[PDB]
Amino acid sequence: MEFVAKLFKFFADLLGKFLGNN
Amino acid sequence: MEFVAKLFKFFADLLGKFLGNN
Amino acid sequence: MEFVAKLFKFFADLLGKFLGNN
Amino acid sequence: MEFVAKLFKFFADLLGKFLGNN
Amino acid sequence: MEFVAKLFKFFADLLGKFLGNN
Amino acid sequence: MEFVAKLFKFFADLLGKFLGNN
Amino acid sequence: MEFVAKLFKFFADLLGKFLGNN
Amino acid sequence: MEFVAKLFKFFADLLGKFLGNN
Amino acid sequence: MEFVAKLFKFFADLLGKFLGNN
Amino acid sequence: MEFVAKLFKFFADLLGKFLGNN
Amino acid sequence: MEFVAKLFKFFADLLGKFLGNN
Amino acid sequence: MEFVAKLFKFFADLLGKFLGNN
Amino acid sequence: MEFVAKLFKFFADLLGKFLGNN
Amino acid sequence: MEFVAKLFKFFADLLGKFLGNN
Amino acid sequence: MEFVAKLFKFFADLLGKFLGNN
Amino acid sequence: MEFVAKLFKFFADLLGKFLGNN
Amino acid sequence: MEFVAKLFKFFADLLGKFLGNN
Amino acid sequence: MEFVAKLFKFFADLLGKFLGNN
Repeated sequence: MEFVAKLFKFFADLLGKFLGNN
Repeated sequence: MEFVAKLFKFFADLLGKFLGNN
Repeated sequence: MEFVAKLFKFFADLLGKFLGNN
Repeated sequence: MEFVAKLFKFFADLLGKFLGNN
Repeated sequence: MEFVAKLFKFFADLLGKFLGNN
Repeated sequence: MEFVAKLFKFFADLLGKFLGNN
Repeated sequence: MEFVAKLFKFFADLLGKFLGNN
Repeated sequence: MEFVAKLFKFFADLLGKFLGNN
Repeated sequence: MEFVAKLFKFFADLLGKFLGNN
Repeated sequence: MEFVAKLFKFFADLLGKFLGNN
Repeated sequence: MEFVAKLFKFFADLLGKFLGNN
Repeated sequence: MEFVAKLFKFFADLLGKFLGNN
Repeated sequence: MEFVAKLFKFFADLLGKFLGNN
Repeated sequence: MEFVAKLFKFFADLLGKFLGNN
Repeated sequence: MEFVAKLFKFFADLLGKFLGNN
Repeated sequence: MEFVAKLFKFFADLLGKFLGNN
Repeated sequence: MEFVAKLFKFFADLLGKFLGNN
Repeated sequence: MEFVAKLFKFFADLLGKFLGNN
């Protein structure tokens, strides 16, 4: 995975830890 | 997928996490 | 500004960052 | 699909997410 | 401006960004 | 399909999404 | 301006963008 | 079909969408 | 102006855009 | 069909859409 | 002007656009 | 049919649409 | 002017456009 | 600033750190 | 500053220590 | 694992020790 | 300073002792 | 294990002796 995608995914995952995905 | 499409899709997906698709 | 206009403007601005306006 | 068609379709789809197609 | 006019204008403007007006 | 026809059809279709065809 | 006139004018203007008026 | 005929038919069809043919 | 006159004038004007008046 | 006949027929048909033939 | 006269005049004028009056 | 006859017939037919033949 | 006279005059004028009066 | 706008701005800013704005 | 913003800023700052801001 | 990923993971793990993952 | 911030700062400072800040 | 990892682990373990891991 390209670095900008990895970086974007880190932050979206980090937010998902707080707000959930389900 | 071309970068502008990937970028557009990221933001539409991100909004969909808040407002839903169904 | 109404939300659909704001959303449309975000994406047109985002494309403009890549392709320019001048 | 040609770029202008793809761009037009993105925005018509984006509006359809708010206002529906049925 | 009425919504259908605003929508029509958005798309005509968007095309004008690619093909010009002058 | 020729571009002017495609463009005309896009806008007539877009109006039809609001006002219907039946 | 009545809606059918406005609609007719939109399409005649749109064609004029391609073929000109002068 | 010749262009002037196609153009004439577009506008007569467009009016028919509002006023009907039956 | 009565509607049939307006409609007739639209089409005669539209033809005049292609074939001229002078 | 010759152009003047086609043009005449268009307008007579257009009037017939409003006033009928039967 | 009475409608039949107006209709007759429209068609005579329309022919005059093609064949002239002088 | 000669043009003057065709022209005469058009106008006599056009009047007949209003006043009838029977 | 009486209608039959007006009708007669229309056709005599129409012929005069083709064959002249001088 | 509304949360979705703040979130969108974070990611557009983050991309701008890599690709620039000038 | 809200916790999610503080957390996001920590990680963006941490990356900036490696990749720079100028 | 690349160093920036390892560093990011350390801090996300450290926070998870306080706030949990379930 | 809140404990999680103090803990985060300790580790970022500790790394800075090895890799520097300038 | 690399020295910075060993050092980080020492301090995280030391804190875990006070605050626990379960």
